[PDB]
Amino acid sequence: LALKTIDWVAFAEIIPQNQKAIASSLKSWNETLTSRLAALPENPPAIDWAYYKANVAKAGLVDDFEKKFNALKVPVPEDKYTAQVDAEEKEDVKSCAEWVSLSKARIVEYEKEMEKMKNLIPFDQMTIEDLNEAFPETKLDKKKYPYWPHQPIENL
Amino acid sequence: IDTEKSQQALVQKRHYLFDVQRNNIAMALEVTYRERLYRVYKEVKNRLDYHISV
Amino acid sequence: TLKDITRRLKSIKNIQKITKSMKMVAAAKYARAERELKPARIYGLGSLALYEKADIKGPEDKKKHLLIGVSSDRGLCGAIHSSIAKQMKSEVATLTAAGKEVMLVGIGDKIRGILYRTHSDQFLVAFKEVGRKPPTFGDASVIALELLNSGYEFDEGSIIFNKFRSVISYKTEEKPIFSLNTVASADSMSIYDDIDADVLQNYQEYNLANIIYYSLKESTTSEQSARMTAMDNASKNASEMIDKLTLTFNRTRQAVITKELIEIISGAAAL
Amino acid sequence: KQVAGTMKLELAQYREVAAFAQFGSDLDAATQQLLSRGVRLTELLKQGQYSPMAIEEQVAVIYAGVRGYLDKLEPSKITKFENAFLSHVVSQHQALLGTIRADGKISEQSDAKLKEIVTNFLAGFE
Amino acid sequence: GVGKTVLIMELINNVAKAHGGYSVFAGVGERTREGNDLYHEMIESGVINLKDATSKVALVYGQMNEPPGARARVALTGLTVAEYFRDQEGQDVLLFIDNIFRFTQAGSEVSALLGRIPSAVGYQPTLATDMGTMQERITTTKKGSITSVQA
Amino acid sequence: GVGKTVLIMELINNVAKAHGGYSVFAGVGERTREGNDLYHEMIESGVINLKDATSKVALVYGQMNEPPGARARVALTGLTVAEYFRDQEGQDVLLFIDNIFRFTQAGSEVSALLGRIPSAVGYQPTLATDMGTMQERITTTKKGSITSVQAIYVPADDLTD
Ligand SMILES: [Mg+2]
Repeated sequence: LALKTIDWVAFAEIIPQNQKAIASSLKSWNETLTSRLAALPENPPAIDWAYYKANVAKAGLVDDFEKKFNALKVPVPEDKYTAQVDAEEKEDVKSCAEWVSLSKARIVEYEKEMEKMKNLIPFDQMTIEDLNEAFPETKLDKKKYPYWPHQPIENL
Repeated sequence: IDTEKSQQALVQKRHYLFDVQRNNIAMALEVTYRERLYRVYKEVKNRLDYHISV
Repeated sequence: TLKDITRRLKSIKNIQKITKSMKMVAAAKYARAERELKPARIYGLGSLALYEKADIKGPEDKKKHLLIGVSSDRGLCGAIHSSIAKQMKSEVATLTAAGKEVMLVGIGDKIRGILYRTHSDQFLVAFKEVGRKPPTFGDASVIALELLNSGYEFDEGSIIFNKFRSVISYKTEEKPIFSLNTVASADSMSIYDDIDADVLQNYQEYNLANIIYYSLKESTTSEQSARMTAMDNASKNASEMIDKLTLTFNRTRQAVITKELIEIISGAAAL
Repeated sequence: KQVAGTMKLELAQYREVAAFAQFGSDLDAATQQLLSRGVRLTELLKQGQYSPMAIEEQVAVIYAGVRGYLDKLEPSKITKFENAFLSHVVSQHQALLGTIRADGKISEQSDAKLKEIVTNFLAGFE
Repeated sequence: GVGKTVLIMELINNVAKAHGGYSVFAGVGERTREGNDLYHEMIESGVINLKDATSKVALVYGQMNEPPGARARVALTGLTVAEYFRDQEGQDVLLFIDNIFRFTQAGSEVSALLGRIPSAVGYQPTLATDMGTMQERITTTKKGSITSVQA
Repeated sequence: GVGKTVLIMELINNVAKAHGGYSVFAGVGERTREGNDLYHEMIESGVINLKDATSKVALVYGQMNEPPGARARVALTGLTVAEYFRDQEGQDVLLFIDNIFRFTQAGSEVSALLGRIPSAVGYQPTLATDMGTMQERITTTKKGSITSVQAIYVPADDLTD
């Protein structure tokens, strides 16, 4: 018996909206499956023989029944389902690994940018060029308005 | 920054999906297996009681 | 009979709880009827404050007259539609005594049904759907539209509603409604500025709509309160009837028990 | 006793006004909540046949029903809830029920645990 | 109004075709006009054949113009006729009783004639000397089953 | 749930302290469970004292599970105890009768057993006379008095019964 304990809202956090229902169904299955496990013990109580050895007057019926029972081996079925989900998990691991690496690149970039913005010239010594560098938005559109004051008079 | 940091832990948690599937696999397996064990136990008990009854 | 007594008692119990429910609903509407009055009361009185200050008196020498009466489409109010009916009848009588050509307009199915029979010729337009929903200025604007687009130039008019006084008290009141020529020719209107027939006409129409709205917002509160009180009285009446029926039921129950006992003992004592 | 006192009180307050249903939309909001909670409780009172609940599960469900947790759930689902929730509570909180049965009271510790479980399941419940 | 004798005749025919069971119709204290109408409708609906032996019902009629003793025991008569089918041929028989109301009022007349039990007692479906022992013979024996339809 | 038995015990205590007269409690047709509950409540509140000679009330019980003769005569038994306290001691006695409608019912049953024709409703033909010969002993004399407190049950909430 190898069962992996699980959160459940964490599960809900990682379901893409395209396939919620099936996942939810999956979820449902789990719970009822768990109940169905608690609905019966591990092994059935083996039928004794003496009670039938001394009460079943039929010749050999109890005997050959018990023997063919001992000679019976129930087919314990094999999954053939875990390997594929393992491989799918592996692929998903690769994908999320590359994703998180690229995102960490983006994070260190944001960090460097904020750091640049941190080391700033005290404003009373900054030229309009330094301001335009520190905020490319403040730069005037020398293309749409190539003439003074290079901006709509309204917002002036 | 932190939003990306949030996205980091989230994808980090993604592994729950697979093991839950695994959980249902091993569960349903033992279910059908044990169900078979009680099917065979019930059916032989039925014939046994039938003869001792009649 | 015990069974028919139970039947009638169940009937009266049914209508008793019905009136209880209706009374509580009417009180729930009296809530939001008294609230939306105060702003609307201020608004309507602010409208009228001009006529009040300039002290216009209307002409007593002209005949064409309009009588608007505000009511609802719902009954069970009590003395609401009856009061409006009586006031409108009395004033139609008094005015037509002076030969004044009087026309009628009724806001509400009830007042129109009450006044239509005895007064059908003296009638221009009525209105329905008033009473279910708390009245709003859109309604008053529609009414003013319909009144102006009627081919009837009233030289004077008056609206009659139920000025809500308290949860138990209401007074049937009657506000006057002047026409363009009245305010124009009023000498006391000479002190008002940038005034000409066009501006006075527009202002007249807007004040007509304003006063109709004000009357509506007053009458709805008055009617909710009256319905509350009337349903309370009906519940108490049905309760008294239930007590009478319970007395009669106990009497009949005793009689039935005694009769069956007599049957038993007389069928047994014959042996 | 702890849960049934308030249950009976609220049910009396519901019955003393239940005649005013079918026009609740036109009534005071507090009494409207009274009516809604009353309907919630009555549907919490229905029960299938040959299924006698244990006492601790009884107090658990009545608790989840009386503290307003179902005020936001419409009535036609309560029974569904009452089933699923109960299963949850007996599946992954057996120790809590064991303690409540060993004491017979909702201690503030077990009270907080009940807060936790009912909140979490309501959040998880459809 | 609604067609009900058609429903009774169809229940008879269907239990006789699907299963190998017959039916017994008791007319305990009932209008002779209705009884004749039903007898005819059954004849002309195939349930009864006056020229064969393939009829699917046995009739027991006690009309209203008979003493209370008649209209009280005419229920047990049909009950016995169906009891034979049940406990002799194992069938699932369909016993119709036109009214238990007629049975109980005819019986109350019986009890008032003897002058022992007052007329306020009526009949008790739980007393053995009353409808009790009749409503108990209509059960699911482990040899068959009578089932009673009471119009 | 309205504190009836507390009012009974307080009346007993007050009459014993102020007027110096004891009390009698006739339990006509009482549930035995309620009889025992009341007994123990009286033991706690000091009305009854199982250890000394300072008890205030004397109890007389005819329970719900007795033949109708006993349930009809228990009220007279309690009344006789109280009559002794009034006459031979010269006191102001209290006589609690709970219930009195069960006294009437016991009378009706005793009548129906003796084969007497029932009156109106179903009570005995001697209803008023039974109640009269009972109640006319509870009165004031030139020696003392007897003040009766009777719990009234109204059948089918009908006072014209
Ligand atoms: Mg019948």
